Amino acid sequence: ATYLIGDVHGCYDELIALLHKVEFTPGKDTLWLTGDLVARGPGSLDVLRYVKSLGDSVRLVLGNHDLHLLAVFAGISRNKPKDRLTPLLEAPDADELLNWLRRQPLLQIDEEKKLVMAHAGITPQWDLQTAKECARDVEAVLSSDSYPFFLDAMYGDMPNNWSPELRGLGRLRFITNAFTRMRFCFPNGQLDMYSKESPEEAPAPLKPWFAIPGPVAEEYSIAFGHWASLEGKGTPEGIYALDTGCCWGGTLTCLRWEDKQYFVQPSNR
Ligand SMILES: [Mn+2]
Ligand SMILES: [Mn+2]
Repeated sequence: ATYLIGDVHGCYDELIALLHKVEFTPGKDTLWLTGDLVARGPGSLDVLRYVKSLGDSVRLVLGNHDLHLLAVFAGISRNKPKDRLTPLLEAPDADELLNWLRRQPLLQIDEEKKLVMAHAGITPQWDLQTAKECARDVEAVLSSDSYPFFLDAMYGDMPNNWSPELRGLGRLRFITNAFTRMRFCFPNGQLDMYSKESPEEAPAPLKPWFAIPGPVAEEYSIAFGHWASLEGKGTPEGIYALDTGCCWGGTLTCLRWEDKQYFVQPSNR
């Protein structure tokens, strides 16, 4: 069976309880994770140890808190007490876990399932070929020896409009924001980097990225996490918002692909 779970955010106990509920069995089953494996919850260290141990039985995409963790590790960004990352950063296997983390994809595609996964979704300004090229470009910088330079360059809210003519720092920053921070779009598909509210509470003319017809979403199902205030609700057919805010006292959600059956684990917070 194929299981898809939203943002774990260090909620190790809930993750294991949910996987036990569905009898997740490596070798028989595959797990997809929407990223943001770490921060806020208490068990980022155990989460990374477990997910890394799953090997080919897990298909992960990186989220914005995963990238921030890598930025802290690399000395680029300051550790925020509320993220609760110190046990992981101080762990003796921190290097092994974080060097594995930075080699993971931004984008997962399964053609037989016609299924796409990224942390925040697929901007309607991208077709599938472009999304693939952009993921490959940022994965290449993240997996390279020079990744701290990229991580430093990633921060920024501009440019917020895609063009194949984008070059250099602006190009990387857009790609990063689109894959890992996107929620709302302007009518022309340009990213808004400020509103984190639910679609009903957002100011006009902002609409959810998935409310704008895009070429990927017209052909593929898209699973994503990230947007907790969406509460997994309000999406079109073929769009699966899996982040139901476990670290926030919400729930951890697991979707079984074959029958589209949902399983839920209540937060322990
Ligand atoms: Mn996120
Ligand atoms: Mn998140």
